[PDB]
Amino acid sequence: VRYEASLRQLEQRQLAKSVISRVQSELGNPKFQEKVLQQSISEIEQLLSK
Amino acid sequence: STPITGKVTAVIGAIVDVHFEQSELPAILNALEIKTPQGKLVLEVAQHLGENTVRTIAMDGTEGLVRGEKVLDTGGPISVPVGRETLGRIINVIGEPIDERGPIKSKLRKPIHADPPSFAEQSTSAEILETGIKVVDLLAPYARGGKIGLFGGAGVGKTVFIQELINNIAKAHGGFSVFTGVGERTREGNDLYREMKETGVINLEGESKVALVFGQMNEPPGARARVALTGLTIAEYFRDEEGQDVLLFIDNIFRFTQAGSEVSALLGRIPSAVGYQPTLATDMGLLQERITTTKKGSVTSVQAVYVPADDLTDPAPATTFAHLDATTVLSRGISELGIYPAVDPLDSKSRLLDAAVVGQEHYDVASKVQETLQTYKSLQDIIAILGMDELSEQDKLTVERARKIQRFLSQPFAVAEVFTGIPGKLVRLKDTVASFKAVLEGKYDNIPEHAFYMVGGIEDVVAKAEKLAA
Amino acid sequence: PITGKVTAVIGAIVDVHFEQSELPAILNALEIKTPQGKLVLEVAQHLGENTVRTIAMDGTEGLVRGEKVLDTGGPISVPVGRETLGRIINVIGEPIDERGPIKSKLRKPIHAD
Amino acid sequence: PPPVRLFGVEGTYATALYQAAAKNSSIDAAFQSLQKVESTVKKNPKLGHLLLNPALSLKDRNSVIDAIVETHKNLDGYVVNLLKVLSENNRLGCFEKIASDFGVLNDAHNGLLKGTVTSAEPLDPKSFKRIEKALSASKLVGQGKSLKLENVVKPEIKGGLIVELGDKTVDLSISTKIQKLNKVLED
Amino acid sequence: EVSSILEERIKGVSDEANLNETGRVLAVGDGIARVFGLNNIQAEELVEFSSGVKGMALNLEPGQVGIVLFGSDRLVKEGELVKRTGNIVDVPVGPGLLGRVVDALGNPIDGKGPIDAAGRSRAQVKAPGILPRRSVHEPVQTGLKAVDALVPIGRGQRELIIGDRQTGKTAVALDTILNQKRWNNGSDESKKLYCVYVAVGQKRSTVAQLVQTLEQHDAMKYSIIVAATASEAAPLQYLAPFTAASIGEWFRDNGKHALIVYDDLSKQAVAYRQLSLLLRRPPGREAYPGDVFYLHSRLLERAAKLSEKEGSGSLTALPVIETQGGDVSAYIPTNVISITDGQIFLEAELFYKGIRPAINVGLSVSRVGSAAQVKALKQVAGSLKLFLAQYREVAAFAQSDLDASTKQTLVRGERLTQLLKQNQYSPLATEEQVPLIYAGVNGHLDGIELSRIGEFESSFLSYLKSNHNELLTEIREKGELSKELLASLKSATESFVAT
Amino acid sequence: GEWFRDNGKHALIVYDDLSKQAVAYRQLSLLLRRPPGREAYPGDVFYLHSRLLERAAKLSEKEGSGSLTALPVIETQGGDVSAYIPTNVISITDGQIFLEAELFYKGIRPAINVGLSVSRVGSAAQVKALKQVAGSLKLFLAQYREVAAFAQFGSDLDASTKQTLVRGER
Amino acid sequence: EGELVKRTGNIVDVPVGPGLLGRVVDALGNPIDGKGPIDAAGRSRAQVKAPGILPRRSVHEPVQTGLKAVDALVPIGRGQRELII
Amino acid sequence: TKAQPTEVSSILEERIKGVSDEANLNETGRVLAVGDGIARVFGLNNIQAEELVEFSSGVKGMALNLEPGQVGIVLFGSDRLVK
Repeated sequence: VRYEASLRQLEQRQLAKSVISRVQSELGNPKFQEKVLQQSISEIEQLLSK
Repeated sequence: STPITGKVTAVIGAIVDVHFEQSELPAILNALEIKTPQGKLVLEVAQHLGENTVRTIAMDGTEGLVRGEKVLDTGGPISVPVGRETLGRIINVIGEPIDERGPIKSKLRKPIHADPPSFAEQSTSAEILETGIKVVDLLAPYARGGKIGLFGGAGVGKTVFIQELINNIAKAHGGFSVFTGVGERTREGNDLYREMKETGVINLEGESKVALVFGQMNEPPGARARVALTGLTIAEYFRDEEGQDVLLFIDNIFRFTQAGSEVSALLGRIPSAVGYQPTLATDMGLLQERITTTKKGSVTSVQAVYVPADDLTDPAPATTFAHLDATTVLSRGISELGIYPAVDPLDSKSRLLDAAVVGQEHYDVASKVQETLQTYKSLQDIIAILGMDELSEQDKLTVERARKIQRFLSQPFAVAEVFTGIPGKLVRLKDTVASFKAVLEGKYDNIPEHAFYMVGGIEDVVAKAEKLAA
Repeated sequence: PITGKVTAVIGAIVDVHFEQSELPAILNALEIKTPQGKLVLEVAQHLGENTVRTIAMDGTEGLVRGEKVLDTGGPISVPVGRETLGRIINVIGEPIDERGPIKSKLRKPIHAD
Repeated sequence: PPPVRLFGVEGTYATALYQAAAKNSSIDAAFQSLQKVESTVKKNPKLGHLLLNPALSLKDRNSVIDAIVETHKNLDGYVVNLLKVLSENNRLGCFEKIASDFGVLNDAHNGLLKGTVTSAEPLDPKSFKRIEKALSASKLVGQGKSLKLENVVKPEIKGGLIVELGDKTVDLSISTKIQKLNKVLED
Repeated sequence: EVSSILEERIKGVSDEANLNETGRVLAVGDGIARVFGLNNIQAEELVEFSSGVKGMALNLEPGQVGIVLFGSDRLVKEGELVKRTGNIVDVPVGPGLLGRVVDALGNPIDGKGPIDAAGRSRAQVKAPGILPRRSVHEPVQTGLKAVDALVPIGRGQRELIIGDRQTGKTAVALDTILNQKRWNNGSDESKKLYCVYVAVGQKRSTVAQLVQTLEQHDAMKYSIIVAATASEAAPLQYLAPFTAASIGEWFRDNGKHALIVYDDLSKQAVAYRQLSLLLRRPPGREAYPGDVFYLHSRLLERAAKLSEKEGSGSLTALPVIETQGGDVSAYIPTNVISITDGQIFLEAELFYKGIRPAINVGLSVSRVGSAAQVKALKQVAGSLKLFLAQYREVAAFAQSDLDASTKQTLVRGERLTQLLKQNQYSPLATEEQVPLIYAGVNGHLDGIELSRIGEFESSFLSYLKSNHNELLTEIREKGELSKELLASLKSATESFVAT
Repeated sequence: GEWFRDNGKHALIVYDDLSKQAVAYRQLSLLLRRPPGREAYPGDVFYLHSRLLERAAKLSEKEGSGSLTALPVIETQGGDVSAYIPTNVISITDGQIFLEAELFYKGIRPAINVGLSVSRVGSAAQVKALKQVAGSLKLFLAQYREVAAFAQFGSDLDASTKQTLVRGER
Repeated sequence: EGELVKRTGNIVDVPVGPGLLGRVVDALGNPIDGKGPIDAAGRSRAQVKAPGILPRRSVHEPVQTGLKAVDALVPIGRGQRELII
Repeated sequence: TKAQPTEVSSILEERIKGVSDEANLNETGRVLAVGDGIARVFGLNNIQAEELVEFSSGVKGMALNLEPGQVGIVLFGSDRLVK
């Protein structure tokens, strides 16, 4: 019963390291170029709104 | 190797400053390893002094260090290995075996610092340990998941008391235990290794029902500070992951305070009150708060404390005095009177002592015992100057009962087969309440005082009455 | 008009940096306009380099290092007269008896020989 | 009278220099020559490393100064008095510190801001222009003091960018957001 | 599920560091980040780091502002941006905190969710003036017989609770709270004292025992526990009573009454010591900060009985100081003793001697005392002070051949002492305090055997409850003991005493 | 000493007086401007003394029997072990052999303060014969101490106390 | 002042050996009683770490001081550490 | 690098400005930081040890610590008049 409850909690931490793997994918992809360009233009927009 | 290469800049003892280069700067509490002909010097990062120059505390020895020496970053608080097989290993401060049973089999590794668990996690204790030791059982019963505290000075064989506890509570208990020795003697280390190899608590064939972490006083002060944290995490693995109940044991926690005081001074933090570290409170707090009865496991710490010159008003014992659940003071004087246990009964109280909680009957009996003893101690002064002639018949009866009770408490222990030869008297709590009740009722006030001395329960007291009789 | 900017607020020990040839004297009284009304600082040192070190009389909360200061030019001058008979006045010399504003004709320095 | 107090530690030197050369209005000349002698001193690393080393005496420092005034044929005698001062004060290690600080005071007097568009990667000139337009347009920098922006590449910022100047930053680094994301998905 | 957590992160989007001032750590050691930047920064402003750590800015040094971290060192590392929250320390205040265990920041550690608090008001706020206070005239009843008569406690009043370590110091406090449930149940907000227990440096396990006991005694529904636990950081611990006071101010300001128990200021002192030492500010006498007097006094003067133009309200307070083995001389005790108006001094010998809870009323004093006391209780308790006084003197004449007068005193005194024993975690009502004391006063308990004092007490109460519940109701409602009521009461006492 | 210990031979090292070692390290620390601990003795003196002292050992008998035995000597200045150097040493050692000056004058020279002479670790090294005989020597003396205090008030003493008193005196 | 120092390059070490038996020696291991020239048996280094738990065996070898009170009341064995205070 | 009593900004400002003291300030001083009833004065280099100095406050003082960059007079009198 104890590990049965535990596995539900553990699963989220298992899924956490998979986000990290997906992070390695994002920063490798030309999401690294294109979404950084998106951040740049968005930041331009934020700074323009000041 | 690591881009995070640092060059030593100043060896000022334990304080060793390292000069990490640009764009690389280990976070506070990291662990640096420096390749040396002394293995890996482990440095605990404790400050950044800016310009990518950190100030770290050494754990291991600092002799033979050459400035500008490349420093690899292992990062984060020193991570030991934890696992099912850690039981039956004696483990040094840096998490490496010191019983030459080869490398500890790592299931998981964890950092030695771990965050205290939140209010939500805490579960309210109520379980009552029964040590089978009369003074403990009657006059200050222990509780499972507790934070028992063995305040005493030196000389009271603090380790000996714990050894009795391991023999009784540990052997009886099904859960594992962790014996942690902070800054203790290699004489004691060798004795403990031998003693628990003998008692089979350490059973080298198969596993042991205990793990050991011997940190000794020759180890440099930095290591002395951070041995406690290490031991705690091993217990956490049992508590959490293996879902066990752990009987933690630590020895002697004054060494933990003392160690921290030294490296506070070395860190340049000007010594606070009575030369104790300004971070004494928070360091104590971190240790105690980490220990708790989580839903995954109940951990019962027993922490030895050395009370310098029997002044517990000294800030280091006094600060600890608040932080611990079930205090006992083992007074030298009472030991000298020949009463073993050396516990001073009017100076030994536990949180679990609440009337109905420990049994209304138990409480009332113990209250009567306490009053009887307290009267006796006060009346000793009257006897001293005035004489025993000014004590009434009622007072005299209370005194006679107290003298009998005082030595009824005296009972032998298994670990003073070694000291003496008498085999210990494991007297159950229920039996003790009854046995003490009988005395108060005066049913065995027809038994000589010395036939109460250094013996077990009421049945035994009657038997020793027969022994003196013939 | 002697003016200075607050250049430290370590505790209630407030160091004020005053502009050139506008240096106070030891025991002078400074008044910093605050959203607390005023804060009265008394110059108890010269830290040199056109800076002084002063002590505070009123609270320290909300100080921003920069705050303009006006220097009265000497020890706090507290109202005096038979008008001051029966007036509870706090240290700055202002009613805490709340019998309205000061009615006293003259005010006089707190330090004297 | 410094534009902004860059209190002490070579900025006491910078302050002193600034007002002294401000009253002679020979700050550009001073700065340029100071920069020039420093550049060629750094590019004379024989005593551009040993300049830093504090082995030098009063007397040995004095002979270093003599070599230095061969290296630059004058330009502001207050910085030649600065050389004397530094040798006498027996520290020349932070020499460039004074120069940098003096540069800040000088170009503050001129009214120039120097910002940075730190990013993971080097950025587009279009981006530079857009940010420059945005900054001048914003009431935050309504000019009166110019804009220089230096895009720098720092891999440490793992995605996103951070614009910095005037203690006003716009930080859209993805790395920080990622840290909080990782943390929140532990349950 | 996984979705809710991810959606929470998505809710957590919004970015731009557009802040007039940011900071950059220069070096961070000892939890004292020294930041370059933050040119504009209010004094003791809350600042939020890159690591989300919160801090206060005790030292504003000319070139660098030495932030003090409320969070863990490990996360922080040099250079990191330090966003400026722009708000001096303030904590939510409002009616939501009733039956809520909150930590220093206000975050519920009992997880009863976001506070229903209607404002955030600063941690330190200047104390009520001369005219914002009216003289005390409303007593509070702790349900401890000795305290209520021997050491009468008003409302908006601060009396010390200075005594020996872990002798159930917290227990002495908790008993008062229990009697406040009875009054709490009653109407009129003056009678509704919304108690606040300020658990300072207390481990979460200990506070868990408190929380459950409070829940058991249903106290949570007016109780507030401001918690700065042992684990909680030294800034949080330092600001914990100050923060707590502000919560009290909301109730007080609304004209209501409440009781705030600061437990224990001794550990607060240690935290301030830790802060001072780490900020290198010289530590005062006995290595405890010099202006600790100023801090503690400021805190303790924010407890007061406000004037009627200030809405007739109060914040009663009961600070707890832990003696260093009964040392009442020591810089922190001496200072606090000076600040406080009243003291309660628990005596260890008495604890051992079975007066549990133990109070020594010789060393308890009230400097406001009987000015606020139940009128009924005044009538039947002048004698008691004097009787006990004599009992103290003839205590040491109790060691053979004794004069009848002394022996008579001794008998009356011993019975009284037994009567004044308190059974922990059982409070009492004034309408039942007065009969018991009346009996003793009339010396009708002189005859009652010592062993039977205990038995007598409860029996007398039941006898009164069945037979003379008219008397009890009269005592309760009149609040004064009429001669006719005292006549009848004496008769009742005699009748019960006879059996 | 280690050459003997290593060689498998038994030896004894008397360290008289370590208290002056502390003064020396104090001088060094204060002239190397490293923060000075309590009583101005260095802020790492415990480490110095502890590392020094634990070297003495009854070597493992897989590695032979050479035992260096140590006797530290801390000459208490006033007699007050709350002093930093005395506190430190007390923790380090397996036993303490408190001596009393008054008892020296009283004629128990060598003077042993037997009340404060303790061995935390306790006894097991001492001749078996001598162990048998001195079994109740401790009890007699302890009783003598209590009895002697009572005796000097000149208060009436029962014969049992005077058996103790007489025995104790001898 | 301004003097040159040439690094010896050797960590602190002492001549050790049973050759010092019956002789007084100073710190640098030169006989200050001047009983012959240095007789020893090797050199060793000043700091040497203590024998471990495994390199320890239990003490069971008495050693007696000849003072009855000392022998009786405090135990002295070969490997013991006893503080004379 | 480090802080010295000759790195004081007013002193420093004269030196950079190539101002020659001219021994005027080797026999006259100008007061610097003041308070704690002792003042640190710049110059007075021809001062005799334990001389009496006269301030412009009128207060007189005895030079105690003659230091290379400052001389530390001790004020025989109130600091109120001194600046």
